[PDB]
Amino acid sequence: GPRPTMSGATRLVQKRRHGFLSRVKTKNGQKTLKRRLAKGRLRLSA
Amino acid sequence: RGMGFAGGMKRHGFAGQEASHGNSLNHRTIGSVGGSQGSGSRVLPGKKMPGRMGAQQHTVQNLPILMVDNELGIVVVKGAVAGHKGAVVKVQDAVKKAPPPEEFVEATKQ
Amino acid sequence: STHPTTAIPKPTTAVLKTSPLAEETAVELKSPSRLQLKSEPGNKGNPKGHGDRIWAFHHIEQGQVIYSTKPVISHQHLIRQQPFTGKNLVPRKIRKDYWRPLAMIELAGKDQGAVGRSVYQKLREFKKRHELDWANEAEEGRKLMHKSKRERGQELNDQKPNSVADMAAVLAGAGKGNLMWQVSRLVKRQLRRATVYWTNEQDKFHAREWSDNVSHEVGIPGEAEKKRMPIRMSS
Amino acid sequence: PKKKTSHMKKRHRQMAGKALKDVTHLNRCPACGNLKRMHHLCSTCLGKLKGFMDRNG
Amino acid sequence: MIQLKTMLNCIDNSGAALVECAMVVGQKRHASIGDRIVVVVQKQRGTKVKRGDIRHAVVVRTKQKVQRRDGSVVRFDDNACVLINKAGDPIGSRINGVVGQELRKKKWSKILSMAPMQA
Amino acid sequence: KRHKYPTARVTRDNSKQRGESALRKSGTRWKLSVSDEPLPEPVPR
Amino acid sequence: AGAHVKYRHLSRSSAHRQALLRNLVTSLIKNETIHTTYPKAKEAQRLAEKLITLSKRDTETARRSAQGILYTPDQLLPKLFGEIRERYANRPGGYTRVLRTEPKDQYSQAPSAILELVDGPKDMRFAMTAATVARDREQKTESTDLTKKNMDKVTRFRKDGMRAFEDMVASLRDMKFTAGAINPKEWKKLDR
RNA sequence: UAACAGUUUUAUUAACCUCUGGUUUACCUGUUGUUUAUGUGCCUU
RNA sequence: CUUGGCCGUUAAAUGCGGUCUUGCAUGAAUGAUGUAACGAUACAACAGCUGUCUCUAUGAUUGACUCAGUGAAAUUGGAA
RNA sequence: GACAUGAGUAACAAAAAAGAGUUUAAGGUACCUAAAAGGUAUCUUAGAGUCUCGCCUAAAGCUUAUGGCUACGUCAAGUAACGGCCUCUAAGUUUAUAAUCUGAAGAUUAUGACGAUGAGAAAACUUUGGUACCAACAUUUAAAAGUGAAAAUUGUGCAGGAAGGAUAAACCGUACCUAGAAUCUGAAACAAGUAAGCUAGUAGAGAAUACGAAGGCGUGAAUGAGAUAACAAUCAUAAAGGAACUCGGCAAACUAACUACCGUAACUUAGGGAUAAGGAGAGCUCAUUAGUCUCGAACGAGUAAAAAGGAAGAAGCAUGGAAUAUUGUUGUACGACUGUUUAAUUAA
RNA sequence: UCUUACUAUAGUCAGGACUAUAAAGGUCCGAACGGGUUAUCGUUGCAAAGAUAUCCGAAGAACUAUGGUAAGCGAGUGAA
Ligand SMILES: [K+]
Ligand SMILES: [K+]
Ligand SMILES: [K+]
Ligand SMILES: [K+]
Ligand SMILES: [K+]
Ligand SMILES: [K+]
Ligand SMILES: [K+]
Ligand SMILES: [K+]
Ligand SMILES: [Mg+2]
Ligand SMILES: [Mg+2]
Ligand SMILES: [Mg+2]
Ligand SMILES: [Mg+2]
Ligand SMILES: [Mg+2]
Ligand SMILES: [Mg+2]
Ligand SMILES: [Mg+2]
Ligand SMILES: [Mg+2]
Ligand SMILES: [Mg+2]
Ligand SMILES: [Mg+2]
Ligand SMILES: [Mg+2]
Ligand SMILES: [Mg+2]
Ligand SMILES: [Mg+2]
Ligand SMILES: [Mg+2]
Ligand SMILES: [Mg+2]
Ligand SMILES: [Mg+2]
Ligand SMILES: [Mg+2]
Ligand SMILES: [Mg+2]
Ligand SMILES: [Mg+2]
Ligand SMILES: [Mg+2]
Ligand SMILES: [Mg+2]
Ligand SMILES: [Mg+2]
Ligand SMILES: [Mg+2]
Ligand SMILES: [Mg+2]
Ligand SMILES: [Mg+2]
Ligand SMILES: [Mg+2]
Ligand SMILES: [Mg+2]
Ligand SMILES: [Mg+2]
Ligand SMILES: [Mg+2]
Ligand SMILES: [Mg+2]
Ligand SMILES: [Mg+2]
Ligand SMILES: [Mg+2]
Ligand SMILES: [Mg+2]
Ligand SMILES: [Mg+2]
Ligand SMILES: [Mg+2]
Ligand SMILES: [Mg+2]
Ligand SMILES: [Mg+2]
Ligand SMILES: [Mg+2]
Ligand SMILES: [Zn+2]
Repeated sequence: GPRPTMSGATRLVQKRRHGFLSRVKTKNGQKTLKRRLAKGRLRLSA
Repeated sequence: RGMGFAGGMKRHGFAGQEASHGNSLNHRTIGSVGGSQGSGSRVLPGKKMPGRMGAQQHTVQNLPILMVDNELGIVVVKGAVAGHKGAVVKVQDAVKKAPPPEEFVEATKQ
Repeated sequence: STHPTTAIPKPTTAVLKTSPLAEETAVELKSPSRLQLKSEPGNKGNPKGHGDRIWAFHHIEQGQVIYSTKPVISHQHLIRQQPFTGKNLVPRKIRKDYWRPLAMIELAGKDQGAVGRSVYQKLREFKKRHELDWANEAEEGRKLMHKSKRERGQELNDQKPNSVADMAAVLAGAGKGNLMWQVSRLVKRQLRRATVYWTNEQDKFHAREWSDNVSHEVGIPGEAEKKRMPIRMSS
Repeated sequence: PKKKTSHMKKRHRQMAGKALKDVTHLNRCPACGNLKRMHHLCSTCLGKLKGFMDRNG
Repeated sequence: MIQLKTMLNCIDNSGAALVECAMVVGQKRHASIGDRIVVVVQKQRGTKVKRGDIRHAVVVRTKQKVQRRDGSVVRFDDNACVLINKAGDPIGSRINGVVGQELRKKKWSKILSMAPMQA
Repeated sequence: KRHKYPTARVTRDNSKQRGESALRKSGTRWKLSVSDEPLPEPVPR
Repeated sequence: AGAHVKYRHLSRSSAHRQALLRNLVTSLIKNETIHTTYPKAKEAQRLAEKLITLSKRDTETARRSAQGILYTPDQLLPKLFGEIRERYANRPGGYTRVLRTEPKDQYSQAPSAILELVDGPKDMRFAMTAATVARDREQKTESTDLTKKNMDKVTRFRKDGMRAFEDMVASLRDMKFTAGAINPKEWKKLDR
């Protein structure tokens, strides 16, 4: 069953894993942004 | 004496079940209420189940008369009698015993 | 066990009527104390200069007052002078950008520090009796008893107006056995000269009447160096 | 439940002998004459008298 | 009220000091003063009965209260008995201690013949 | 003080502010020197 | 299966049920009247009459037992052994009165009542009977047999007696308390 | 004649609290720790 | 095969402990074997202890029950 | 997708708990009064508060974090009484540079940059390597005494315990919530879970146990009032017997902590076993006093001083008086041991 | 951001007892804390792993916090 995995979760780690700079500065991250941008997303990261 | 809604132990003398050897929520319950399909697929009439107990007539037979007082108006009988204090009771000669002597029956009528 | 007093008329030892409930004035309820009948009570067992001046700081936003013998305040003052008036109403520390000097009391006697430590006592005892035993404001004035526990605790924090009236009372002889008196016992008694330095001229008007032995000056020493100009009514 | 309950058998359980009983134990207040409950005090007179004994007395 | 696994004090010179009840003879309700019981010797005293022997006994006094016809109730501090044979006669020759007075009505005259004090 | 050693008989109330509240107007615990006088009433802001 | 209850338990614990009655009798002597539920009024009625009985005794054991029923003895003891003791000096029992009323709380619709002290300043039956006689005299009607019975009940043991009753009636007429009252001769012709 | 003394067991069903016991959560008594209120409370001239 | 024979433990031992062992199908670092110490491991016995039981009874609280307010779920081809 | 059935049923039971007055605003009724108004009483919705009672309390309290679908008038040059930004670097990171390796993507080493969970001048005015180091543990030290931190001093064991830099006041944070009573995570107003400091006092070796000063609380009708059947849960007591229950003493009960108390077997790797087993004592009152302390004047007096103290005494059924610490012993199998394991059916 | 292991910087473990040490012990009793032994309850639960009691460790192979690293052709981590 599901677990409470977001307990004690900090917003500093949200920006280091799923932030914007963690994608534009990487090879695989540019695909995510280019994929989410072609779909029309407003929230490209975090 | 009225006993209200009685269970299986106080009404029919059921033995009950275990107290601690794994028993689960069934300590004063009645258990099974009959047999499976081969016995009618139904609870048979006359099955002993919980219900209201007491407040019924009860006859106590063969109770000797120990004392008789006309002034106090009492008739002391041996043993116990059904009901509470202040309740009316019916007292009559025993049916399983020979009637009183013929002289007594006449003397009282006289 | 605590004993609260009722808002009933009573006699005052001061020369003026501190409150409308004051029936009499300048009433002697006890013989002159040891130092009361002394022309020059000196700083016997205290540092040099201690007691010559008394400072008063207040919260410019909420009105919480703190009395101090030194020109500054510390964390001890806030803990030992601020009672619990409710949640989120007693600050965890002193914020420099909120606490400013309210007034400063200076005595004529440059070496009679004992007269200052007595004024500082009656001031702290009157404050304690304002945060507790405030029967004079329950049904009149601010009507603290007709308010909520949240709004009530905020009016108990505003001790600035009460403090100014305590100075006019304490400096006018209020308090049993305060050394602001001077009994000759040749028996004639009088009050001692004092001066009050105000950062805001308007603050000295919280007291309905001031004694005759007090002189009012604008600006507290050391305030100008902080680029804090005093407030003057006449301008 | 093995089968859905019909409209007939549910209307029986819902309204057979479970009709709201009418309050027939009512009389008039001796002071004001308003309809009150038997053996109970008048609410209109109770409040007024309870408030009249608070001003003067 | 002597029942299964009840420890009694044998008060005769038969050789037993502590016996364990194993069966109530002639009834289902627990044994009272003057009832037969099959016991098992658990201790001896210093043709005597040895530890582990099975004999019949008679309850002479119990710790449970015993109502009497005249309303007088008796109560002893311990449960005691005296061994007997299947025929019904005592094995020992001398009883040491007070015995219950209910033995007279339950046909135990022989046990009372050597009973020093009856209560 | 007669006996000064740290084990001397303790007869004081170590709970100084016992039963003292400002919101419930409990009053002062002990009778102070300014407790027999009326509280000075200031002029409101 | 066991014995019948000796009294009402009021869905409370032993300690909670005792303090409830001590509070209802403490507020009864302080206010002379309390408006509560009928079951609570009937349970405190037996403790309120057993407290006034202790006030009419002379031993100290009665003064200590009364100190254990009230929750502010220092404040309420002088009144119990004072005014109240003198009020019920000649009344042999029956010092309380429970009158049923409409639900105090319309949410639960729980039956309520008024537990009061007879011959007291806040006697409700003494005022309700005074309003009846005030309406009768103001409408030229004759008091019923029940009104005459209630008039003597509320004036037999009272100190002033009828004098205090006539003053209540006179104060209710000068106030026009019976203004808008329906005459008893028009109740049979009313459907609302 | 009087007086005195003696005149089954077990099992089961039900009723009943006189007796022997069990229970007692608003009864009485004793008692420990701590708290609250009231009253009272040391020596000396 | 089997509750193997014998001895002790139990009034009664398919159990446990010791011993005899011709071991369907023990065995030596897939380690063999005997102690101290340790174990919320598993089995067996003793003393004490108790409502576990003989045999249940009474009492307390919260539910259950009734009134007022709010208001579900699995389920259901149709049902006299 | 709408609407039925179950059903106006279950549920609104963390074993804290409520009772009686007062009162504001808006509105709905009845009466007084017919000039509208206003007054008296009452009900509804959204509040506030007084007295009494109870619960939490090394919390269900206060001050602040992580965090936030709670709300936006939250105010600082720095220290006392503040963090960030900024400077330095750790583990590591790098679409930076150079070299090298590599089907492309990339990878590698060096350097640079970046990166806190760490280190950063002064202030109640201020701007070399034991000549050591600031890991663990122990000890000593702001001089009236005692306690707890800071830092330092000295020593001990082996498991041998960072790096780098130094040395006239901008910008951002500041509200509220801390989970038993309206805010975090658990799908939610969930009996769960989450960091730091403080956390009255009495009494104790103690943060154990009991009481509980202040404070908060006794939920948004997400409930309230009654009655006190069966049965269920959670508990209390019990005649005689004391495992006869049962797969099995499951559960429950007995036992229990304390003393500078007495005593303690087989066996043993010589350490143990052992707090073995088994006994003794305890509260109140008091004779007595070597020193310490106090009062008066060596001596005398005093426990309205700490202690010591005895074969002293009193009362009761009972003085480990209430609460807290869950029996003892014996024979085997397996595994030496302390530990670890299927998060949420197997802890061996 | 759960979890396993590693890693960097930090933090916590009332009181008492035995032992050769004032400090040298995967020592002992027992809170915090960390585990989850047995039992009951709950099972459309307060809870898609909870409540109560009982039990185990509690100076160590301990526990905890903020970061970092290693996982999905080969298998990351694993007192398995
Ligand atoms: K059928
Ligand atoms: K009886
Ligand atoms: K282990
Ligand atoms: K700054
Ligand atoms: K490549
Ligand atoms: K057990
Ligand atoms: K003794
Ligand atoms: K684990
Ligand atoms: Mg999972
Ligand atoms: Mg986490
Ligand atoms: Mg009946
Ligand atoms: Mg049974
Ligand atoms: Mg059960
Ligand atoms: Mg058929
Ligand atoms: Mg704040
Ligand atoms: Mg209820
Ligand atoms: Mg209690
Ligand atoms: Mg009787
Ligand atoms: Mg009582
Ligand atoms: Mg091999
Ligand atoms: Mg309903
Ligand atoms: Mg149904
Ligand atoms: Mg139902
Ligand atoms: Mg229900
Ligand atoms: Mg209105
Ligand atoms: Mg850098
Ligand atoms: Mg940092
Ligand atoms: Mg919660
Ligand atoms: Mg909680
Ligand atoms: Mg939530
Ligand atoms: Mg605790
Ligand atoms: Mg709170
Ligand atoms: Mg409530
Ligand atoms: Mg028993
Ligand atoms: Mg017994
Ligand atoms: Mg058996
Ligand atoms: Mg059997
Ligand atoms: Mg005695
Ligand atoms: Mg092992
Ligand atoms: Mg598992
Ligand atoms: Mg398990
Ligand atoms: Mg993590
Ligand atoms: Mg250890
Ligand atoms: Mg169930
Ligand atoms: Mg251990
Ligand atoms: Mg331990
Ligand atoms: Zn009326």
